[PDB]
Amino acid sequence: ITHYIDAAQITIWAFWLFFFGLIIYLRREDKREGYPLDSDRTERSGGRVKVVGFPDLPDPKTFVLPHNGGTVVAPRVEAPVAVNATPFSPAPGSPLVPNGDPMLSGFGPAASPDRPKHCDLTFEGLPKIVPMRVAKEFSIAEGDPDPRGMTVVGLDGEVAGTVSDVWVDRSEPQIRYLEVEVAANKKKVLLPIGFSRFDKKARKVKVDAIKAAHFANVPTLSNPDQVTLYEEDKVCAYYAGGKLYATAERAGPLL
Amino acid sequence: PEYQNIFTAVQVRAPAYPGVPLPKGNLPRIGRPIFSYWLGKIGDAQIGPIYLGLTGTLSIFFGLVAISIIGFNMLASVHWDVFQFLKHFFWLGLEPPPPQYGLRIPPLSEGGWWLMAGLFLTLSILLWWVRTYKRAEALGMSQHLSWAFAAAIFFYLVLGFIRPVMMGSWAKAVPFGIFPHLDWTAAFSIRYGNLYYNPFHMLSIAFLYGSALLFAMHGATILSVSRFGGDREIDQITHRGTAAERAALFWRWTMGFNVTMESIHRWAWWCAVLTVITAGIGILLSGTVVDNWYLWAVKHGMAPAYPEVVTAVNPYET
Amino acid sequence: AMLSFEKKYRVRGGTLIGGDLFDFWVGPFYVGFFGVVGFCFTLLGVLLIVWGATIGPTGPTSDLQTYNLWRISIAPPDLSYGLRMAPLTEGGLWQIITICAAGAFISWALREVEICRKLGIGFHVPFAFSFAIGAYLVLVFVRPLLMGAWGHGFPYGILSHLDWVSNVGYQFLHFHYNPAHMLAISFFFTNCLALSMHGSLILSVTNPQKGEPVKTSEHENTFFRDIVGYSIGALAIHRLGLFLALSAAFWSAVCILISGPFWTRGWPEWWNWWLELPLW
Amino acid sequence: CEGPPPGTEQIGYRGVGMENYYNKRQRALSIQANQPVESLPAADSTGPKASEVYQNVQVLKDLSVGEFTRTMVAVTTWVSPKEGCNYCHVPGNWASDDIYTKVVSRRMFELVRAANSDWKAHVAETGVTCYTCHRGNPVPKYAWVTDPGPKYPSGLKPTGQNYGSKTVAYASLPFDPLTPFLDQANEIRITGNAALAGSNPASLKQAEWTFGLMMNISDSLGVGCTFCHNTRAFNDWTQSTPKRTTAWYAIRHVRDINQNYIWPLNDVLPASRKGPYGDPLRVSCMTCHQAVNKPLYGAQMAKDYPGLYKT
Amino acid sequence: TMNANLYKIWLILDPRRVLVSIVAFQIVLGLLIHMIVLSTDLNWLDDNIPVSYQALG
Amino acid sequence: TMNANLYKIWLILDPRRVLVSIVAFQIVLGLLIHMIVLSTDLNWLDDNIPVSYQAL
Amino acid sequence: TMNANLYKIWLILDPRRVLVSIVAFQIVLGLLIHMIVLSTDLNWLDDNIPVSYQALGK
Amino acid sequence: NANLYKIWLILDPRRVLVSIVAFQIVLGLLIHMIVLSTDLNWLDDNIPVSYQALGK
Ligand SMILES: CCCCCCCCCCCCCCCCCC(=O)OC[C@H](COP(=O)([O-])OCC(O)COP(=O)([O-])OC[C@@H](COC(=O)CCCCCCCCCCCCCCCCC)OC(=O)CCCCCCCCCCCCCCCCC)OC(=O)CCCCCCCCCCCCCCCCC
Ligand code: BCL
Ligand code: BCL
Ligand SMILES: CC[C@H]1c2cc3[nH]c4c(c3C)C(=O)[C@H](C(=O)OC)c4c3nc(cc4[nH]c(cc(n2)[C@@H]1C)c(C(C)=O)c4C)[C@@H](C)[C@@H]3CCC(=O)OC/C=C(/C)CCC[C@H](C)CCC[C@H](C)CCCC(C)C
Ligand SMILES: CC[C@H]1c2cc3[nH]c4c(c3C)C(=O)[C@H](C(=O)OC)c4c3nc(cc4[nH]c(cc(n2)[C@@H]1C)c(C(C)=O)c4C)[C@@H](C)[C@@H]3CCC(=O)OC/C=C(\C)CCC[C@H](C)CCC[C@H](C)CCCC(C)C
Ligand SMILES: COC(C)(C)C/C=C/C(C)=C/C=C/C(C)=C/C=C/C(C)=C/C=C\C=C(C)\C=C\C=C(C)\C=C\C=C(C)\C=C\CC(C)(C)OC
Ligand SMILES: [Ca+2]
Ligand SMILES: [Ca+2]
Ligand SMILES: [Ca+2]
Ligand SMILES: [Ca+2]
Ligand SMILES: [Ca+2]
Ligand SMILES: [Fe+3]
Repeated sequence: ITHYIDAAQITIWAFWLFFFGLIIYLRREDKREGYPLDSDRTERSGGRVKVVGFPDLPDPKTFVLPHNGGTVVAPRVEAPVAVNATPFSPAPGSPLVPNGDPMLSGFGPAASPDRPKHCDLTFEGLPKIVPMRVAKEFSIAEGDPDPRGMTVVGLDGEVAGTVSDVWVDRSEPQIRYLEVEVAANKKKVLLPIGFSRFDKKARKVKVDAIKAAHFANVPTLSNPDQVTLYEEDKVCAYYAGGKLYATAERAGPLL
Repeated sequence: PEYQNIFTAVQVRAPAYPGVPLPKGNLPRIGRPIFSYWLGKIGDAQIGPIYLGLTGTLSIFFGLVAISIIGFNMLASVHWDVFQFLKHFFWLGLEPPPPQYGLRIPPLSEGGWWLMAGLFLTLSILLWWVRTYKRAEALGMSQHLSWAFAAAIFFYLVLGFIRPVMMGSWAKAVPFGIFPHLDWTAAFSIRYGNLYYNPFHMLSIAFLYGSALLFAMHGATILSVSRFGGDREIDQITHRGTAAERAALFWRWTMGFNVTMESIHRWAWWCAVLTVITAGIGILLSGTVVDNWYLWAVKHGMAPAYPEVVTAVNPYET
Repeated sequence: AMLSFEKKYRVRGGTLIGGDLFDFWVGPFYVGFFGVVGFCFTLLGVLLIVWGATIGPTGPTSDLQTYNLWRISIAPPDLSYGLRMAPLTEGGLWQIITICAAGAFISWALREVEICRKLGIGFHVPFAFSFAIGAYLVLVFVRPLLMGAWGHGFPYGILSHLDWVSNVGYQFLHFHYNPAHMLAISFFFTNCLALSMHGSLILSVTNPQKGEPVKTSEHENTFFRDIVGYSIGALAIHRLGLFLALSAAFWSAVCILISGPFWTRGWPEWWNWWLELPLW
Repeated sequence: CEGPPPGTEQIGYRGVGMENYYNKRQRALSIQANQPVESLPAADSTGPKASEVYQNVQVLKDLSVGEFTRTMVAVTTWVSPKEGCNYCHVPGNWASDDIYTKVVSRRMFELVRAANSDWKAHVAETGVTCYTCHRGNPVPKYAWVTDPGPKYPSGLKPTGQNYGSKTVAYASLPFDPLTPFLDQANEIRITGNAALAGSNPASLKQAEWTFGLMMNISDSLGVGCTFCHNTRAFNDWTQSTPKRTTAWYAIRHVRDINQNYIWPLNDVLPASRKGPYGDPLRVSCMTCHQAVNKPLYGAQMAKDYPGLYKT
Repeated sequence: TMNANLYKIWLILDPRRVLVSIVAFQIVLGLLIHMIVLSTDLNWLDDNIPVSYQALG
Repeated sequence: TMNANLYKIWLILDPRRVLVSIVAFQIVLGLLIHMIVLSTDLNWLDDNIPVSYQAL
Repeated sequence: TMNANLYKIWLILDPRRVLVSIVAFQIVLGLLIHMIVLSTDLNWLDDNIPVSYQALGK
Repeated sequence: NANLYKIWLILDPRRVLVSIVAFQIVLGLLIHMIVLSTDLNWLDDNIPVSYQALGK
């Protein structure tokens, strides 16, 4: 006989039911960081009103860290952290302007969270990211230049210093930072590989992010032979601030 | 200018990693690892070692038999003439049994080799599935890969096994060959009245496109924050860094919402898996439930209508 | 509203055009100059699509006008109009919507560039999005231009554009044999495998078996070395995924760009250069 | 590789994508390669009929002697210009049928007359001459025989496919669709007429044979599928072009030519005119069309020869 | 003629891997040989011996 | 004609890898040869010798 | 006419890497040449010489 | 030229040998395959006799 309902139509409707359930599942997972939202509705409600949208936040999950590193929970209540900036306009949706010298403000592309003050570890439990002085089993791959001894230049072509060592990932072998002995103050600062272009024939490392004189203020390591997560983010964020702050033209606009 | 983190400019080397130790009962790994400088320009320079126990050994044996049965028949189909085998390679194939044999085991001379290649590739794949499960178990990892692999195996099984059995004939399965399996794809759509109007075909396309959309988005996002260590997603997930924060804000500011460093991989996981889930269902319903997808789409009110600017007299009516 | 960590990133400047004039957010969305411009192109295009649905192909009173979501179709002009502008009711509406879409798409990408400048992040995402835009522009601009009529563009209809794809494909008898098309599909398929592999591995090491700690980079490398004897690496897997997705888009554009402008016969017959080589 | 711009033609409604593309330079050289031989001057149509002047005229009975002679001159240029009259005639005896080419040619006259008079649903008023197929060659360049395909070892049955074959326009589809469909009359339709399964036993392998035939048809006329189909519904006559109706009759026309005109000549044709299976060189779409949508780009040759029509 | 020091082969090839590879090889060979013969005149399942059971219905 | 110092080849080529490769090559070669012969007139399985076993 | 110092070739090329390559090449060339010959009139398997063994059973 | 021997001061003797050996084998295979594709084919030319005919 004939029927309007058929199995293809039944099954496709069943898929939509599954799919929309999946979307709500995924949107719940998406809210394990950064939520509840910082709004002006939560300010005026005296905190009574938490902005979370739909769906609401999931029940917290736990991450068990190896080597007795502790437990991470998600979502989590995070203490508000002051913003080192003042609004360009008091109207909602206005940007803010960094206080003081922008490079040193910790705001905008110079900003970063406060990551943990411990070192990422290898499976065996050693500090993962270390200089080649310490991980003596590492070498430069034949065919490529040794960055040690290369000259570090800033965005304006001025000599910022010399590469004094190379910091490698012991878990998954690669250069993560160059160690730069800064000419101006003889301090040794990290330089992320993400901000480094090699000019191999010149044996020069070019850093477009900052000027030569900006190298004096790269955040410094508490311990010269290892790097904490906290210090990794502070280092990378300082170079990144230069992308917007290091010269006047970088503010924009084009027209 | 800036470093884009596409190629590794300066590779470093260390003695090869033998791998995380596995529990008792796993076999020792085999192979002496080597380094490729050129693989090391785009990714990891180490090749090897590899694990190979009974599951993978049985899998590879089934798989080599299956692949050789295919190639042998291809070479036989140009009468052992190796030059004509190279000339015609993309056209050659191993053809399913004729429809007259139904689901019975067909003769060696006319379809038996296809059924054997199909049986042993299928067993080879099923054993490879177990391999993906066991390698995660030995490392203490969850089974996300084997779940996604099962979804691909489902689609594979529907194409060559489930649907042909449902339809009562190995002749409705897929031939083994490059261009021959493209013929099968086009002929399947023709026979079943235009696969574009199969709604699970439409969904499967949405998810295949979405996989490229999502990996372009995610791939590009991570490289742009790799300057902040964003490629190290384990510690960005447990200890959110400015990499994970800047990534979410790029997307939040672009399109109004965002996910997390962990949950993008869930979006990615489901998008890819649903590509082959919907594909299996679409093929599973073709011939078994719906014989003409266009007329099925007409029936449910979906097919567009156009002004008539061409038309043809049906000579079967006259 | 803002993410609980967002306020410290909402910095002034980094615009390409506009400066202080449009430098503000609207809820989560950043606007800026290309936000304003893109919004106008988008709302116009969407409203003109709905107007085309309202009047249909032959007027709102005909039986062909429909708001059925699968059946709504706004079509390009007849090929006889060449590279000229057709009347609004004879495909010109499609032509204006196309320009809105291109303007909407390009404005979206440039807005993304301004966002990257604010966040001090790389420009990979707008660069990658440019490949999708390029493919759209190959479809509605370059390929129609090389063949001499905007009417070679595809219609804007959820199912009607599949009819366009179908009939354009079968103009070449057996479109599956397009070499750039085969290559592009290989990239589309390989991308999907790679995406499922990547998603699975990250979820499986951060969500290990009960009682297990979070797994390590060493687990990730070991895991695929154990299965396939090779691990590309956690950075390189993101390199690979971007390469596969962009390659799929690029060869898509190539495969349709050569279908008409650079090849007019069946696609299987293209392979006769191989068959006719003096080796066999 | 080809260079833009191509020639283009719109076939269907705007945006449906039914469009034809061709290379302008190849079209110009094809037009040069499909020139029609200029028709002979008209002859006096008076005097006695050929039926009463000559001794063994069985087909061209009602032509005047002038129109009959004119026809013999024409067929010589169309079929055997290098050899001349004696390609079909015993020297010194025009009436004798004791040479195989004359016996064949007599049936060819009936073939053409049947085509020009009875198959206008196909050949319209344009019609065909000997030249349409022969092109100045006794043996048509684009005749065909059943194709045995590549050699197999004795313990493996040939598949009839999965091979690079020009006959299906270099697809790996079943590479001999001519024998089952343009000689024999196997069913070409496979698309179902109901949405839901239950009443269509056609098979995927039948779809591949049909698809292979359509490559050959398309390739023989130099067109894409959209010349005759809207490919969102290949089976739907209401969305097809009138060329599909024409193609339907042409398939039956081709079947009539091979079964009733060519095949009965097999025993009198020399072995050189036969394929490995003993079958005679015979007729497909390519034989007349020769990669043009109309033979000779639609040149009207038959109309200047009254002897090329029935009664 | 077997060699008296043949046992020293297990000083060369790993006994466990040999065992694993033989088991794997023989499972494949067993399935492969059964299937080849089923695709020939020797087939014992569809030979209607001792009877055809599809005809009793 | 063989050399008296031919045993020194095991100072050059690893005995372990050579043995594994030999049995792998011989097993694959033997499968291949059985395949070739079955696909020819020499087929001993489908030759109906001593009898055809497919009864009506 | 070979050179007296030709043995010095094993000072330049690794004898081990050379021996494995020759074995692999010779195996493949042997397989390749056998197949080419089988594809021609020279076929010694399907030539029904001395007799055709399938006729014996059909 | 008298100083041509210095070419081995510029180009690695070991890779050049390997490249020459690799190139010559492929070329030899290529040329045989080309000639066997033409009228010059000496294998399927039924010369001195057709052996398949000998078996019919
Ligand atoms: C013929 C078939 C041939 C197949 C051949 C295959 C060959 C292999 C054969 C062997 C197979 C063995 C299978 C596994 C064995 C045991 C594995 C194991 O370790 O188990 C313990 C395992 C681990 O325990 P655990 O403590 O959770 O550990 C998790 C980790 O800590 C870490 O976990 P986590 O934190 O990552 O979370 C896990 C994850 C869980 O995800 C998975 O693990 C499974 C993923 C799915 C795979 C299958 C695809 C499903 C396709 C559905 C679409 C079909 C269309 C029709 C729709 C019908 C549904 C209505 O969480 C989610 O993703 C949540 C998903 C929510 C589902 C969607 C949400 C909406 C549901 C409906 C909403 C309400 C509807 C109305 C709403 C109204 C308002 C809108 O137990 C689980 O809880 C996970 C279950 C997964 C295993 C079984 C399912 C996957 C494997 C089979 C897939 C087969 C695909 C074929 C589909 C065919 C077409 C339909
Ligand atoms: C009509 C064509 C002829 C024929 C013509 C030839 C000719 C001509 C030759 C062969 C040779 C060989 N043939 Mg044949 N061959 C025929 C039919 C067959 C059939 C078959 C099922 O019908 C088989 C399985 C074989 C098999 C073989 C191999 C034994 C050998 C090549 C091995 C190789 O490449 O080593 C490569 C591996 C290495 C170089 C590594 C080092 C060698 C090791 C140390 C020794 C291995 C065993 C050795 C090959 C023994 C050869 C002994 C006899 C002379 C056969 N022939 C038919 C009847 N065959 C070749 C041969 O005899 O070579 C000496 C050869 O020149
Ligand atoms: C007209 C058709 C002729 C014919 C015409 C020719 C001609 C002409 C030539 C060959 C050449 C070759 N032919 Mg032929 N050939 C025919 C039939 C055959 C058949 C066959 C199954 O019918 C086979 C297998 C071969 C095989 C071969 C090789 C022996 C040789 C290519 C070696 C090479 O590439 O070295 C490349 C590798 C290297 C240079 C590496 C360095 C040295 C190596 C390590 C030592 C190799 C030893 C060498 C092969 C010894 C053989 C010399 C003999 C005089 C044959 N010929 C027919 C009968 N053939 C070539 C030749 O004789 O070369 C001297 C050549 O120029
Ligand atoms: C989300 C859907 C997508 C998807 C998912 C998917 N596929 C998967 C997985 C997942 C999650 C796996 O875990 C699995 C895998 O292991 O990937 C790393 C797999 C896989 N997907 C594969 C392919 C694949 N996936 C495809 C598609 C897709 N996969 C999707 C689009 C396709 C397409 C597009 O058609 C292909 C071709 C394989 C790479 C792998 C399954 C491998 C497998 O089953 O292997 C056993 C089979 C064999 C034939 C083994 C043969 C052995 C080889 C010939 C090696 C020979 C070795 C020998 C020792 C050499 C000795 C010689 C000496 C001389 C040295
Ligand atoms: C290049 C590899 C792949 C890719 C990557 C890519 N796409 C991207 C990005 C990247 C990197 C973004 O950053 C960007 C984004 O922000 O995503 C969330 C985007 C995006 N890719 C999108 C879509 C998408 N990408 C696709 C494909 C692909 N994108 C690739 C295969 C497709 C396919 C295959 O069809 C679509 C559907 C959007 C989600 C988003 C861009 C959003 C945007 O530009 O918003 C402004 C425009 C509107 C809101 C609508 C404009 C309306 C028009 C004015 C009128 C409509 C005209 C239209 C032509 C009609 C079409 C009708 C019918 C066809 C149904
Ligand atoms: C001579 O060659 C040598 C030996 C040198 C090696 C060379 C090999 C080569 C070149 C091989 C080339 C292979 C190629 C090009 C293969 C291409 C394959 C493609 C594109 C395949 C695509 C799709 C195929 C599919 C989807 C097939 C699916 C089939 C299935 C699932 C069949 C299952 C059958 C089963 C489970 C049978 C069971 C038997 C039962 C139990 C029913 O018995 C009664
Ligand atoms: Ca086929
Ligand atoms: Ca029995
Ligand atoms: Ca026997
Ligand atoms: Ca013999
Ligand atoms: Ca010869
Ligand atoms: Fe990732």
